[PDB]
Amino acid sequence: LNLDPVQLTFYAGPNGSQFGFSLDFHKDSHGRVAIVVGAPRTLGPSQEETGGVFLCPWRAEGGQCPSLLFDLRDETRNVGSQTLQTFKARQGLGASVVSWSDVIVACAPWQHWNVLEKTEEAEKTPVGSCFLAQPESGRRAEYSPCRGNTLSRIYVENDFSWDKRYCEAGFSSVVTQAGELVLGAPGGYYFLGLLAQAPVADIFSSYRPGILLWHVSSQSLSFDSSNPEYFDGYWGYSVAVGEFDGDLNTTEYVVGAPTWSWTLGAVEILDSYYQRLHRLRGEQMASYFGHSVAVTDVNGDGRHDLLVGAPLYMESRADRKLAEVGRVYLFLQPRGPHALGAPSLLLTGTQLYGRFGSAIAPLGDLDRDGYNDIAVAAPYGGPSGRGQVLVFLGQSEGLRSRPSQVLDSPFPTGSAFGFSLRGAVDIDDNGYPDLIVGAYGANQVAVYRAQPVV
Amino acid sequence: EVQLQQSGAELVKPGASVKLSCTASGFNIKDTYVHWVKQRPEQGLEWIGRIDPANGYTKYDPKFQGKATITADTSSNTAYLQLSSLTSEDTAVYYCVRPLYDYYAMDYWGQGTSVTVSSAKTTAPSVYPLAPVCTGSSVTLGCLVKGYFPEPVTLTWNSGSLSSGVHTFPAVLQSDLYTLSSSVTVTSSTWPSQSITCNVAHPASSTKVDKKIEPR
Amino acid sequence: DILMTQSPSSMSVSLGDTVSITCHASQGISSNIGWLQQKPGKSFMGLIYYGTNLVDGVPSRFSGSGSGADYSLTISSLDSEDFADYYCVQYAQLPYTFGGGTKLEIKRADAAPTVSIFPPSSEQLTSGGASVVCFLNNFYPKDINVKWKIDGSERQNGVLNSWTDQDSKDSTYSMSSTLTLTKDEYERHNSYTCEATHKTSTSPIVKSFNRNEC
Amino acid sequence: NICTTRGVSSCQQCLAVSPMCAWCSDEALPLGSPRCDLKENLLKDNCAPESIEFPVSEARVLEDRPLSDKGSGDSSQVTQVSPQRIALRLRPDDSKNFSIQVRQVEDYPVDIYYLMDLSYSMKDDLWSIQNLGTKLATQMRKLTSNLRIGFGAFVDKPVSPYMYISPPEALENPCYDMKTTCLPMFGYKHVLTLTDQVTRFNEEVKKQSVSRNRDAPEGGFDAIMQATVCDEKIGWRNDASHLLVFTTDAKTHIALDGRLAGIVQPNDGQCHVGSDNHYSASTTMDYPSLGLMTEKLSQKNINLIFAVTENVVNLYQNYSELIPGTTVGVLSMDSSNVLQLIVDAYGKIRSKVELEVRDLPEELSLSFNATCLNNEVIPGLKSCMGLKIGDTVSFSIEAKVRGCPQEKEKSFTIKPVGFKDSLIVQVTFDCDCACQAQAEPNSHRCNNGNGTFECGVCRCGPGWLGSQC
Amino acid sequence: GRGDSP
Ligand SMILES: *[C@@H]1O[C@H](CO)[C@@H](O[C@@H]2O[C@H](CO)[C@@H](O[C@@H]3O[C@H](CO[C@H]4O[C@H](CO)[C@@H](O)[C@H](O[C@H]5O[C@H](CO)[C@@H](O)[C@H](O)[C@@H]5O)[C@@H]4O)[C@@H](O)[C@H](O[C@H]4O[C@H](CO)[C@@H](O)[C@H](O)[C@@H]4O)[C@@H]3O)[C@H](O)[C@H]2NC(C)=O)[C@H](O)[C@H]1NC(C)=O
Ligand SMILES: [Ca+2]
Ligand SMILES: [Ca+2]
Ligand SMILES: [Ca+2]
Ligand SMILES: [Ca+2]
Ligand SMILES: [Mn+2]
Ligand SMILES: [Mn+2]
Ligand SMILES: [Mn+2]
Repeated sequence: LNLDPVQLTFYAGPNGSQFGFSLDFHKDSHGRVAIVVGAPRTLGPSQEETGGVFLCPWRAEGGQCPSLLFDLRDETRNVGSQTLQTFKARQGLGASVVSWSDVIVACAPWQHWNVLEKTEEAEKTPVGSCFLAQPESGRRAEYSPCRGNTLSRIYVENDFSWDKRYCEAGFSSVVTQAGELVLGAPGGYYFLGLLAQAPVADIFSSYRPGILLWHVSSQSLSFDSSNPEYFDGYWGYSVAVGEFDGDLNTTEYVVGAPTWSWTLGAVEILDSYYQRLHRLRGEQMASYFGHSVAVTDVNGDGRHDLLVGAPLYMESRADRKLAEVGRVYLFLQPRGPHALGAPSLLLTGTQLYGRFGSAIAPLGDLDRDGYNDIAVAAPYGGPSGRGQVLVFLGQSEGLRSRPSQVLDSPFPTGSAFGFSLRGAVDIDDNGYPDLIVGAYGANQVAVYRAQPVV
Repeated sequence: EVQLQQSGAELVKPGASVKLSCTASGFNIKDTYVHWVKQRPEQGLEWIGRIDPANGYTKYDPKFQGKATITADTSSNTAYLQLSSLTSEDTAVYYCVRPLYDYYAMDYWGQGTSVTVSSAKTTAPSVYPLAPVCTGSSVTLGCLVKGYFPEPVTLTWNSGSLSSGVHTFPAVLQSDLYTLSSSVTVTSSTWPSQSITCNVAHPASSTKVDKKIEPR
Repeated sequence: DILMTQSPSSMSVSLGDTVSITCHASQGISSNIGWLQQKPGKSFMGLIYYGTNLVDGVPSRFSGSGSGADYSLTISSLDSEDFADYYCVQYAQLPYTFGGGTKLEIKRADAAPTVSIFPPSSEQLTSGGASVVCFLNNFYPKDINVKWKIDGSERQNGVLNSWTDQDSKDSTYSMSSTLTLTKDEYERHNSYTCEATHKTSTSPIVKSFNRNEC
Repeated sequence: NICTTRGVSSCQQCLAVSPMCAWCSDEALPLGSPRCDLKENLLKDNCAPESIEFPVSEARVLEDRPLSDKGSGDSSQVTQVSPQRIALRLRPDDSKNFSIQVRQVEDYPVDIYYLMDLSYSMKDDLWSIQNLGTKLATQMRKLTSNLRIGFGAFVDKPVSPYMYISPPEALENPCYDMKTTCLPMFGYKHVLTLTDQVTRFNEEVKKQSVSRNRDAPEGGFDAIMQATVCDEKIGWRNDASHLLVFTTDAKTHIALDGRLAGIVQPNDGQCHVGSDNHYSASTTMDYPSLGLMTEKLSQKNINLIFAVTENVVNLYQNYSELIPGTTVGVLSMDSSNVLQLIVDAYGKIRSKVELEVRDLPEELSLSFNATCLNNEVIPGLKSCMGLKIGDTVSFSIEAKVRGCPQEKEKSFTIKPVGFKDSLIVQVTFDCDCACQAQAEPNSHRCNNGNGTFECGVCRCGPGWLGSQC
Repeated sequence: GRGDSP
């Protein structure tokens, strides 16, 4: 409703870097808000694509941003008569970024790993990896929970059980308020998907450069399964956190598995032990239900509600035709330990191939009326297919059915405007929460400032 | 707190076998590699092998192949070292070890388990008094504790009232039996004018002998 | 197998000193080395892993360094608890292998041994045995050589030696040497001699006695 | 009646009242008599017959080639729809009906492009279809005398983690870690352009062999898209049924899966198969969505056939329901019945006739009565089923116009789904009177020049307001 | 298995 579409701020990264692929707000220890931007195809020293991270201070004018440097060299360790290898070429550093406290976590889901032993090997695979930074102090750490030292032959003997070689950890990520890093790894367990969790403090206190393989005793990973419903489900394609069990001492995880059950799609809500509390099933095969998930209380009852995006949902048209437009589902959390039940509201895109629901961002209370609001991206929507972001306001019964505001992409065709969104943070400190929108196709980020309601 | 609690001292006859235990406390044995190490005074430290209790896979130094066998029992949070066909070469202290962070490191150690190889039966010591030949401000007397098994023995002078000037030497195992000695030094006006006695106790045989040192 | 050569095998140093222990490997091990401590009569405590990283809880006065095949453990300002044995271990390759060890000892003033010789006791003789005991007490440094002589000729059979740890009080060392013969052979010789060679004296300390004679 | 109880001011306004109304422009008419009335009532008042305006809605056939009995010979001569063109005249709020005949002509040309999964899991099947070409020729020969067949194959996107990338040997031989040999991985490769020389199919297949990749779902949808939009490459003929036979034993990758290989660029639905016959955008472009596939299949008029093994039948039947017109057949274990499967599929495809309308003006609405089996009329239906090749059906169609559109001439098309031939309807909205062309502006008869004399009455000239200015 | 195999 009251975002300002007239006076925007633009940040930019290098050509071809995909600057804006991921982003988040970051508070330094002095309470000053900045923007962390992932750019997964940024060139490294080797002249090859490795990815990179940028830390943009707030400036109405925008502009270029200081790099946030991470070690981009391949590592080799000859230990225990084995050879451990990391490969950072095309690792996609910055394919996801998240901030917690004074720490930034930037992930490289396609970082590769191998282990050689004489003529045998583990196989060169994308275990993925996460880089952690404390910008003010300069401290650095890494977290790569899916790395192993088991040889290929052993996996064959066990029918490829507990196979974490293709995890792509950091594909998605989120941090709990208590500082527990949670990584989605959709390739985990031979493409079932898995989650990996570890306190940020313990990652920092256990990490030493050069080791590559070390124990994090407090870490916790989800489990393999022999239920074919889960096969190739990409459980962990998206993740979020919230409160869904009535115990405020505990954080619950929301996990998207967009291809669960032969591409039906699913989203699950679990406790921090990965015990399932709810399962939401997709409505239509191949719609990618679970591509994106968002948690926020939209109807002002103090209970977190769930939003699920299915960007490839095909709406029924006249003459028994189907039109791919994308769809978003709202599930209101009931009072008590009851089941979420059917969707309370269905929001459906209008532009063919627009991919409405690709990203869903809590905005907090944008218009300051007592109900939290959301923004929904359609990266290829709008009358000209350049991309649109639609704002929906909360209300006592959930969300409004019609958007209060529509932001048209200020970039050229193919920018993927809205692929990434982040709201709910007041960056200019004017008392209204603001919205940042990534457009990696144009290597830029756009900031929309909220203003007093006209 | 991470802690490796090993089993007690072992006394075993040549050719026999023995199984040592390493129980994890404050953590699960499946968490890391568990190694076994052998220590001797002269030859020093030697890596025997390791196991991954999670899957039972082992590695050995070929020197111990056929002699050492490492296993694990996750049900009881314990790892084992089996030594077979024992010789005097196997008399040593054995330690189990695990890493802290580094997968391959050797940071946390158990308190150690002593293995002593001997065919001897429990045997009480012969205690022999050692008086000087036949003269200075001080005189040194001695006590020879010979042919006993196993360790330990406790030796005092005058029920401990002689708290100073004593040297009790570490026991040495020679052909299945232990020998030990102790000297005491006092002023020449103290002995033989006064009584000085050797008190030797050997718990394993429940014996206690006193040998007064007499002039020759 | 990789050979770990640790130097020195022992060093006599003082409280508050700074000391470095080195370890040389037969081939490059790329920081894949650990350092261990063993206090007298105790078990092991880990000090360093992967070359330079202190194990959680280890005092800051400890530090590790090096690369390739050469590494060092350095203790800045020795504490009383630092007088112990230290070992290096490489895990670049199976089998893991250890250095020979380094023992830190307390430095003090040289001191010559007090040597006493004891012929066999009556009790032991009646039982057919004949042990001749020689005590070499409160000497420093620990390095010492003892030699038995029977009728002037060196004897090297039936000699059992035992050494005490550095004395907590005066920081000296002591040694016991026992020549065990049969009562039989004991009467086939006359003079029994215990000779001690130590840096405190150019000439050996000689203590003797003649059988029968008193 | 309603033609009089209005007091219309003009002939144009009279016709707009009702299709039943007529107008009398005769100057010699009783001053009391109404000019807008039924053609009869007007004549009763000695109204000059040549001065009465009364258009009548009609439907005139322009082209009407007879339906063909055979589809062989020259394709240009093949008529499956009749008539092919009609002129339709409608006056305000009126409606007129017309008919259309559709026939599934016998011996119509058929293109069959065979798209085969050659991943490792398909190892056993490749031997069964050793001579699918000739056998398929023998059977289809009964249904058509003009058959062309072609071949393509797919595995998956040759990129980690679908593809094994170590050791170096695995790239040239993905079966290296096993003690055997298979082809290097490929996305999609065109092998045999559609041809009537079936032995070319047999000999091409005999030289094919499987590859191997890591994950079970494969990249067949990339291949469906390319086989569809690479027209010249595959060789689809303008006048022939198009059968795209997709065979696999496993589930399939879908749009948005590509992100696990770091691929986020949406599929562009364009051809990317060059002279080397490989899909060149396999590693840079995401798998296509069902909607995009449907759009291209429809546009190129291609019938997709999912000939899959029993373990995934339900999966592909479910996809089939999301891609209207797609057919599913059960590939019995080892592709042993793929021949009959194809024959049966072709049967289902030509057992349906469904009409679709294109470019229908906003103000026109159509209603259909279908006559399918045994001349049994079915009201409100524009599609027949359970048909055989050679069967003819007809449809009664009524076009109704709501009002009088600004543009007096438009044309829309009625065509059976999948058919080449169509029926073009040229609509002409007859809303004006012939006498209006003879109107006299600034006529002395009307206010001495302040009005226009039209169809026997005075109309307010342009620029004036008020009924009588 | 759950991979590309017969
Ligand atoms: C392809 O698409 C098809 C159709 O959509 C999918 O099949 C459907 O799968 C879902 C999920 O497994 C099924 O939902 C379940 O329904 C049962 C009750 O169904 C019974 O009654 C139905 C209505 O009358 C009827 O359709 C069913 O008939 C089927 O089964 C019988 C017996 O085997 C068979 O004879 C028929 O031919 C049909 O096959 C049946 O009589 C219900 O009990 C289930 O509830 C459980 O699970 C849900 C969550 O899923 C949970 O919330 C509940 O608490 C409970 O635990 C469940 O809703 C649906 O019935 C199927 N439809 C049909 C017609 O088969 C199929 O999975 C897709 N395949 C692939 C590979 O994509
Ligand atoms: Ca909770
Ligand atoms: Ca709520
Ligand atoms: Ca609001
Ligand atoms: Ca603001
Ligand atoms: Mn198969
Ligand atoms: Mn595959
Ligand atoms: Mn396959």
